[PDB]
Amino acid sequence: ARIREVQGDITEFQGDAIVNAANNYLKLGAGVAGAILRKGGPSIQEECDRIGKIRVGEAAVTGAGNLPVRYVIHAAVLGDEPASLETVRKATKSALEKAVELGLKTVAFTALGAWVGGLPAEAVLRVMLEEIKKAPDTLEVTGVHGTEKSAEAARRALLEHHHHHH
Ligand SMILES: [Cl-]
Ligand code: NA
Ligand code: NA
Repeated sequence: ARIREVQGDITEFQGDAIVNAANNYLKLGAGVAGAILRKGGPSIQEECDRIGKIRVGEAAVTGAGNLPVRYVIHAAVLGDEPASLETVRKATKSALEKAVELGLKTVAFTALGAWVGGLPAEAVLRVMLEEIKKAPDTLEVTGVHGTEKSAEAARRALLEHHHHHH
């Protein structure tokens, strides 16, 4: 695709949809995911109840409640099975396919939060980048970080990718 790394509150992201690290149970929990449920409303989590449960590595889509976005894409990285880079690579790949299917234009990823979870951050970020760059250019993606520092670190990675890809 085409990604832009920034520091912000994804619940403030104006666009079509936001993407968040999830557990295949689709049960919204800690950190920013909670902000989502907080800003969005009971609609989000309840949509998940109805949807049911999925497979780690896959993603599911719900409304965004009050959020400025139309949808919330839930990439499953842990749950019935332990999380891992391939669990991230896959989950991330599905999240994108979801948006494509929905024919979306703008989508933001929560950055490295519930995406790491014990794994090497520098690694997660990279496998996550690569997948995003494989996504259709009809997609304008934004990597939103809580902290400006990580925002640069992503920019540093994003640059390393563009370098060895001529
Ligand atoms: Cl695995
Ligand atoms: Na979380
Ligand atoms: Na909304």
